[PDB]
Amino acid sequence: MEVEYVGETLYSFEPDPETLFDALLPRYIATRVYAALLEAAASES
Amino acid sequence: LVSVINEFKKGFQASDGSSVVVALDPEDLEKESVKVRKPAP
Amino acid sequence: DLNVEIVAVERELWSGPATFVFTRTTAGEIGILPRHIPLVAQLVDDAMVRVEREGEDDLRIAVDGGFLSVTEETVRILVENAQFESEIDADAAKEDAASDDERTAAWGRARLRALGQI
Amino acid sequence: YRELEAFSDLDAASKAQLDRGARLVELLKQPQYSPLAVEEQVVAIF
Amino acid sequence: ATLRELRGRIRSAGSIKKITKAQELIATSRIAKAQARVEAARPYAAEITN
Amino acid sequence: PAIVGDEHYRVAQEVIRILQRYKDLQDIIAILGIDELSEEDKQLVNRARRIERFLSQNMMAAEQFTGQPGSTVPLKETIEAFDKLTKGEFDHLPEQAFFLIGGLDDLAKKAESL
Amino acid sequence: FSLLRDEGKDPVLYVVGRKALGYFSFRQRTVVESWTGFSERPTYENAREIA
Repeated sequence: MEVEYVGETLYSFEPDPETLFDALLPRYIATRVYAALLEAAASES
Repeated sequence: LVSVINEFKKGFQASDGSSVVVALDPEDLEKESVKVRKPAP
Repeated sequence: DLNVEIVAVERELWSGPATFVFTRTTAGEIGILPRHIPLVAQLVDDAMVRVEREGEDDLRIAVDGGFLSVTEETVRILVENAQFESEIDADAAKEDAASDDERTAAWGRARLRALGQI
Repeated sequence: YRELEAFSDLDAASKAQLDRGARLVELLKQPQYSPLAVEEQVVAIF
Repeated sequence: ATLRELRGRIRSAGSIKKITKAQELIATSRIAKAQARVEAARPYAAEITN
Repeated sequence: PAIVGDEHYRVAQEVIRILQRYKDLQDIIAILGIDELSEEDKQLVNRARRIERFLSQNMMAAEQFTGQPGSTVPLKETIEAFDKLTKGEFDHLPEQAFFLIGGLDDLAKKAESL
Repeated sequence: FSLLRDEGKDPVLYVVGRKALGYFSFRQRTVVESWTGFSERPTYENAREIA
C-alpha cells in the first residue's frame, strides 16, 4: 500500500501505535478483499 | 497378443512424446493507500 | 451511559446504550465508563466483552480477533466474528479447546469466557 | 399457479399461490368410475 | 418428419424460455440481496479505515 | 398523425408506452413484489394502473346489468383527459375513482364521492 | 499480466471461482492456490483465508 498525506485530544494507543498498526494492516487487507468479493458477487448477479 | 501389445506400448510415442505404458494502463490500475493527517513531509 | 456498537465485518451486529464495557485488551483487562478517554486497543485473541446496561442484564459477547475504539461519545468494538451469549453452545466451545489449531482453541476459549465456565 | 410453476425466494403471496395451486391441482384429480354427487364436489372444492 | 421436428424444437425452446425467464427474475432478487450485503459491510470498512 | 392529427397520435402513443412499461413490470411486481421496484417504477406503475382503469367506461349496454346509465365522451375531451392522466395530474386521486365513468366531470364527481 | 511483463515481473496466479480455473487450466498457466464454491455468497471466512 502507498501513503497519502493530508494536512488536517490526542488518541491513546494500547499498547503502542506500532503493534496496533502491524496487527491492523493485515486486517485492513482482509476487509478490502472481502469488499472486493462482495462487489464481484453483486456484479455477477 | 496381450503381451505383444504391452511390450509394443514401451516403444510408442504420443503426439507430445508422453509414454503410453500403463498491457493494462498503469493509470487505470487503482492503488490502495493509507490516509494520514500529516503535513507533507 | 455510553453508546456501544458491536460491528462485525459482514454486518453491523449490535448498537445501544450501556453503563459499563468490560473487555481484555492485549496488555490486560480494561473497563470503559461513560467519559473514558479516547483510546484504540486490540482485544486479546480469545477476548470477551461484557456490556452492562441500565435496566437490562449483562451482555456477554465472544469476540474473534476484534478491536476496541473509545471515542469522545461512543465505544466501537470491531469483530471478525462476534457471538452473543444466547447463541453459544457449551459442547462445541469446550471441544474446540486444546485443539491443534490455535485460532480454533482461541475461539473456544472466547466462547467459554462468554458463557462463564472460563 | 401455472404462471409460477417455473419457480422459493418469492413474495409471501407468490409462495401462497404456488402452494394453493399445488393443492388445487391435487384436488381436481379423480379415480376412474368414481363420479361425485354435486354436493360432494361442492364440499371438496370448498 | 420436418413438422414433427419443428414441433419438438418449439417445445424445447418454450422450456428454455421459461427457465431463462425464471432465472432472470431470481437473479433480479439476488442483485438486491448482494447490494444489501455490500451496504451491511460498508460501516465496518469505513470505521476500520478511520 | 395524418388522419387523427398530431395531438391525438401523441396522447395515444404516450398511453401505449406507459401501458407497455407497466405490462413489462407486471411480472416483477407479481413475483418479487412492488417494493423491489424503484420509486420511478412505482410511480409509473401507479400512473399506468390509473390509465388502464380510466380506459374502462360505463357503457350504455351495461345499464341492464347495473343501475347507472352509459356515458358518451367527445373525442377531444378523451384526448385531453388522457393527456393529463399521462402527465400525472390525477395520481393523488384514488384508483377506484377511475372505474366505469366517462369524462373529466365524472372523474371529479367520483373524486368527491371517495 | 501483459502490464507486469512490461515491468519485467512474472505474475503469480491465485484464483477464486471455477471458471477462471478452467480458463487457466486450458492455457496451462499454473494456479498457486484456488478457492471455489462461495462466489455467489462469499463470507468473511473465505476473504480472511484468501488475504
